[PDB]
Amino acid sequence: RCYVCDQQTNGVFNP
Amino acid sequence: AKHHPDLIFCRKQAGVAIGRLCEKCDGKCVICDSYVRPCTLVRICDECNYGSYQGRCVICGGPGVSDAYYCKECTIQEKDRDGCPKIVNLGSSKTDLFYE
Amino acid sequence: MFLYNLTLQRATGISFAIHGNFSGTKQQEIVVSRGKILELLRPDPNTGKVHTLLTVEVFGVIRSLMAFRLTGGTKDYIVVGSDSGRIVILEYQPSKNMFEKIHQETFGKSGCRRIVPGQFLAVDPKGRAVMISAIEKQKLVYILNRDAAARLTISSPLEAHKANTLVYHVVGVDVGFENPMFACLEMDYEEADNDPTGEAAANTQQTLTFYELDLGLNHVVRKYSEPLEEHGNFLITVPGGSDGPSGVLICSENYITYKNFGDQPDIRCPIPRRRNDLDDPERGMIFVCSATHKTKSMFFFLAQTEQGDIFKITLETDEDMVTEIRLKYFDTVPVAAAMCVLKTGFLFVASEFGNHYLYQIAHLGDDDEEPEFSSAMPLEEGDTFFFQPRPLKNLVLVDELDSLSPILFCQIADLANEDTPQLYVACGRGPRSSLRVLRHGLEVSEMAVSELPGNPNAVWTVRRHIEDEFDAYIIVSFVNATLVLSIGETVEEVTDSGFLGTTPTLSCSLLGDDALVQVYPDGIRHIRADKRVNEWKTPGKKTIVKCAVNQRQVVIALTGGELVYFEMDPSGQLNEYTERKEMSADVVCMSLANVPPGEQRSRFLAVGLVDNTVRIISLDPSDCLQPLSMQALPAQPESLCIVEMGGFLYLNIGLQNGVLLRTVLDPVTGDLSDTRTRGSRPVKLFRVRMQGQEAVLAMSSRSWLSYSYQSRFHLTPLSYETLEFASGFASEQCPEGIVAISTNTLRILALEKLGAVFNQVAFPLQYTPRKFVIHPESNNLIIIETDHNAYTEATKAQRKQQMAEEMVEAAGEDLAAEMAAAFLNENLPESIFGAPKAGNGQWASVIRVMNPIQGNTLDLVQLEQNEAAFSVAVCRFSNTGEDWYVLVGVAKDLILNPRSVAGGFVYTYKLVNNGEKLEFLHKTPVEEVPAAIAPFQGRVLIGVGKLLRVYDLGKKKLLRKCENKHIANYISGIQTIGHRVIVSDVQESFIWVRYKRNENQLIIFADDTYPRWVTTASLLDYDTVAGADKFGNICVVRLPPNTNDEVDEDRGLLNGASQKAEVIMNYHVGETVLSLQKTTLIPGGSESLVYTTLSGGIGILVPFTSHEDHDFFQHVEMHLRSEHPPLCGRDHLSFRSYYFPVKNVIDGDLCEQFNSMEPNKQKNVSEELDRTPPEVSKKLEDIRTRYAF
RNA sequence: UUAUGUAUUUACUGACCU
Ligand SMILES: [Zn+2]
Ligand SMILES: [Zn+2]
Ligand SMILES: [Zn+2]
Repeated sequence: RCYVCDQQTNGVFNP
Repeated sequence: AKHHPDLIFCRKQAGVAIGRLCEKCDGKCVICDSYVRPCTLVRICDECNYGSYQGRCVICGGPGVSDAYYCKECTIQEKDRDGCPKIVNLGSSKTDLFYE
Repeated sequence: MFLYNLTLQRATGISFAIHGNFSGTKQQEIVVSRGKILELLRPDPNTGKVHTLLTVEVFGVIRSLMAFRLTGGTKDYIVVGSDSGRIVILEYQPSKNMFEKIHQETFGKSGCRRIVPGQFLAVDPKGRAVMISAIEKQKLVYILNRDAAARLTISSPLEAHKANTLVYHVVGVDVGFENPMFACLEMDYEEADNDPTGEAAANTQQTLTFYELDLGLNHVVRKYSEPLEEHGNFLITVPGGSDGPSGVLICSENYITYKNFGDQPDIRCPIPRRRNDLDDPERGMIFVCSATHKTKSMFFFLAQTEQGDIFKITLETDEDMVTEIRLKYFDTVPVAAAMCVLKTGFLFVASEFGNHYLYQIAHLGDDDEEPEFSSAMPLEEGDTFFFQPRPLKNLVLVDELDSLSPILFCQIADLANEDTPQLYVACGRGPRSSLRVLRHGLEVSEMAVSELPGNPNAVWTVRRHIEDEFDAYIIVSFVNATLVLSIGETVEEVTDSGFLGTTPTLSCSLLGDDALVQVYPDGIRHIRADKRVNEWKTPGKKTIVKCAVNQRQVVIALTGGELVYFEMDPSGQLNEYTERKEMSADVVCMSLANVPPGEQRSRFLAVGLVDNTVRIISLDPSDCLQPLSMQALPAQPESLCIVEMGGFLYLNIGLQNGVLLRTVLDPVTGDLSDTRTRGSRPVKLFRVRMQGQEAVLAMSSRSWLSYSYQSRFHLTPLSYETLEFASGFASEQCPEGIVAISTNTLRILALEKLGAVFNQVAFPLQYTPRKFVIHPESNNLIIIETDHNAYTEATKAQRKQQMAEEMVEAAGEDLAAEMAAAFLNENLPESIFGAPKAGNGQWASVIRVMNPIQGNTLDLVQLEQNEAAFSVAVCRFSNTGEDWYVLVGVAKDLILNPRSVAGGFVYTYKLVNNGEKLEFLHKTPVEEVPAAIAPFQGRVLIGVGKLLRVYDLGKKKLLRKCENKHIANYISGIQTIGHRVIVSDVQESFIWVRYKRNENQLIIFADDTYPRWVTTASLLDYDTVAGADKFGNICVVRLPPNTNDEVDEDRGLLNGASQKAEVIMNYHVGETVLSLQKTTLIPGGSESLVYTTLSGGIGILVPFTSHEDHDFFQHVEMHLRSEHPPLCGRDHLSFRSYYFPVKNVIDGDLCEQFNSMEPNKQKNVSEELDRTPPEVSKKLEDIRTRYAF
């Protein structure tokens, strides 16, 4: 999960 | 109503005619007779909606303004699935007060 | 404590079935009611199968259902009358694929009452009025019209009240643009209840009554009222006006009668019984179905007696008046609730128990050979017109639609050593009964076999052109063999074909028109008719890794990475791009997919890397070899796939353990990775084509097909083994399919039943199977079969021999003893022609030991004539050693109404050797039917019925050791956790009983306050008991935290025990739950209570983990009761609180209709939830993913 | 000491009412 608010990235990562 | 115990309802088969309430009684439920949580429209029979009696108040018999409703507490008790709730007789109130 | 209902395989038994042009086209559709479910079925005429188009849960009981056509109309509206006090008229919108509720009118209080209408529903055949009527006192007529927007309108309900009046049926009398009339079989009973002499209620015959609606005077009047010299049960409309002699046929016991008022004399035709069928001591014969048909020349009726003998009733009238009616034995099918004969010549029968069928009508009319008789021929001495039953002549079976109703007993067991468990089900009533084994997979049926030696790695499927179906070749390689087999007959190893290149091959495809690309060590082939190969693939050295092909465009790699395209010319041969990236190595997989348009590149690249990463790159010539959006994966992908499945490009990676499903769109890539799991061997994802579209067969320890069936993404497994590879297939040997082997053989497969969830496999039985047990050593099923009104076959043989005796005795001088012998040796299949019915109080019963693998009768033990089994247990006693025993509770001369048993027995059997046979041991008597046997502490416990007795083996008979007599009305269930006994009364509830070791006592120490009518039960904790009842509910009774067991033994508390147990859920299901079992349906999942109802349905009750899940789904369904009301008007909170108020159960079948609203409603609910509708659908299918299927 | 029948105030109820 993320660093800012521990949101589920769910594998999704984009520019 | 619940307040005047001698008022009798019409209780015939509910048609397609939507009930109406006067300006003095807007927001009143018809059976439990309160103000909150209106959930179900009023359908009144064809004899109690004929000609001169169209758009007339369910309770007062005054000129109707808004549509009538049952509470949620009348709905979930299924007090809307009995007859039409058109109060028929005018008895012992707003008659002697007219004579006073 | 806090549970959640889900239906897995929803109900399949059909109560009502109607047909008509519901779509609005020329073709017709069936609308059936599964009781609580309302479904639309299309009888696909060219292929003959039956496809479901829609299935909604109305959350009521559809008490009656009938379609009507508006006057001068195309579409038929469905009309539903239910337990709500509501008539509701539905229209099937084909565009949005849902039932639009047209109107909904309230007329009385709800629930299946006696006074308010809803039970019987008749409609005028022209489509101008509709009458909805109760079983007593009151009827209603609505007047339907259409107003200027071509829109349906409903008047106020006309009233047809008649006090003290039963109604057996009601029907629409056809009068062609006249005042509509309705006919009904009434009965007035006030003098039947005023006279205590009893005979006044014995001569109180029915009345056919006609209600005529004066459209000019806007009220309903009793027009005609004529009595009946027998009791009719239901009526049939006769078409009239210009088409026929307008009236009503009246079906009755042993008669059919045309009555029509005014001038027609009453025409009687006695119903043809069979020749000498052995089911009648004294029993009459009624009809059960009508099935009118209007073939645009004449009209006929496919009536049906209660055995299944369809009759072709035709009215042949010389005047405008009727003259005489006549009928003949049309055919025989299993007994149906409803029939819908279809224009285009189909006949749909909905068997109320077992499977439904669709027949093609082969010889309609059938006016050629058969001995038909009539009404007005002077035949006397009773019926006197018989018929010999025969197999099919007029119908041919086309489709067998499947059903589990009635699920009588069920087990979750893993007897076949598979990973996932299995559902062992008892099913069916009568000779059509079956044990049915259900798995989670799909119907993987093999049509052809080959035996490919070595150890092949992979297979590919390729055609001549894009336009054919024969699929001219099929290539199979491991390291060095190409073996590109001919696909058709004589499939065997190939020489150098018209498409073959070299031996060590690694891929193939059709690139051009007939131009193939096949890839190997010196990879590039390009072969259409000439082997026009151009095999470069040498950047100095590297020549083998990672093919990834499409139909127009290629991307292949070498050791390295992002590399060559190697396209072609649209008028000519191959070429390349010399723009490379060369990508420090990191490659395990690549995959792509190509679009049906595209005069351009027209695809997207996805590559999977050795490092914990994948990568999507758009390789359009502007922005080529430039990465577009990034990744995340835990371990290694080993597989990739891109697919489109709807009518968003669904990126399916797979890693070596789990699989995903993204939602990559074409310019922008919002991925949204759906997750699921697959030993855990690395998965392999292979795009195949089913039903008209394509899907991914992702393969692992077991295979998994991930197909989008009406946009639902069924990720269902396969029933076969592991197969290690897959590819598509097409041939005329089998039209589509999957050739899918990397291990030592070769299989051509077909995935036939593709919509459903479970794999039915049936093992046929003789009678109604009550319950069965499981021999845990050397897993075998031990079934008791029992049927009231049925002969055991010793009496069948004796009755047949007796029939032969009186047929050769009744004046045989003049002769034919051929008739008796031919009668004796021609045995009709009772599953086909219906079992004979042995009067009353007779009871056939057998005991069957059966393999649950092959389903063969490993042992069969009949019983005597009235001695009926009711309870069975296998056990192992303590005083004797290891050896098994079988206890069978039997009753004798039971007669079941009014209930008068003649005392029962308990047979004891030994079950030698491995369990394959069953030796008699002894026969103990007992004075009331022992309906419950339960092993406990090396002994058994027998509920005699009000009497609970411990027992133990003796060599002469069973020996009691204790007894209790304070347990109430009648025992029906005994279950034990060890040191405690749960005694299920048949009327009150669960009664906790303690058994002592020092003494032998049976002390009642807790009961429940509610009367419940418990049918079955199951233990969940040491305290809690979940049970279910006859009416439909499910209760869970948890003992209070104190309830000390130590009670040694006069007042009770409320005429009962003292520690009153208490209830921690009540929930209504609408069907009688007959089997509750605590289990875990998927390994890696969790425990969930599994109920299998009586109407075929199968559901689960699932606990919630935390209060955030409970509170979330509670607010979800609390919003859905508002935004998405049920179809009948039946209020969902007051359907689930039907008998007892609901408690701590969230109806997830309302919740899983969040995925069925229009996205305006979905956005309203989701922002009212402060989530998004894909987030809610993820959160909502997580629970079904976790606990179940 | 429960209790009646009445003459009879005082309190209290019904979102009672122009
Ligand atoms: Zn109210
Ligand atoms: Zn009225
Ligand atoms: Zn008013």
